[PDB]
Amino acid sequence: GAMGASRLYTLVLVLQPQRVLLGMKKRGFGAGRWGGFGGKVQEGETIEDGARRELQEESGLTVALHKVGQIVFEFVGEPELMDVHVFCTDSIQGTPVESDEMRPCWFQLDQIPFKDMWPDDSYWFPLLLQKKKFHGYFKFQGQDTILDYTLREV
Ligand SMILES: Nc1nc2ncccc2[nH]1
Repeated sequence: GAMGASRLYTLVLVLQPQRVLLGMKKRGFGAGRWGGFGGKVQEGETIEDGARRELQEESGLTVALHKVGQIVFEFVGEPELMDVHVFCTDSIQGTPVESDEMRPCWFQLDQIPFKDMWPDDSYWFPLLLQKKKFHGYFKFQGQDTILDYTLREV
């Protein structure tokens, strides 16, 4: 039948030559995992404006964003998909702050904390680091198990 309906999300990676800024999600779904900053796009908002807003709300940073990929997530037992538009920037001009949602830390690019990131990151995060654009899809059973995935460079 028809592909499930999807909700629009953004995800922003602050990626400098030697390090990346990640946030530890403090509560809710996926709490305890490190990742980029993002959330739901709001009604009438452009995707890039939503990405800037989520970066500011979750990390305090105000920034040019570059579109780097799109990843669709499906969870067993939930008919609605997450359609995540991924962005990255190298240029910041303020300091990240802990928010209600996220605790920030910088990681060197030889210390990407995959053990404490979502399992899908092993597949697409390396493409982001190589500046290669991508489209991916991941079906999860719960928070740990991937039952199916597709990934391509574009
Ligand atoms: N990398 C990544 N972030 C996620 N957030 C929520 C669900 C699945 C996710 N995979």
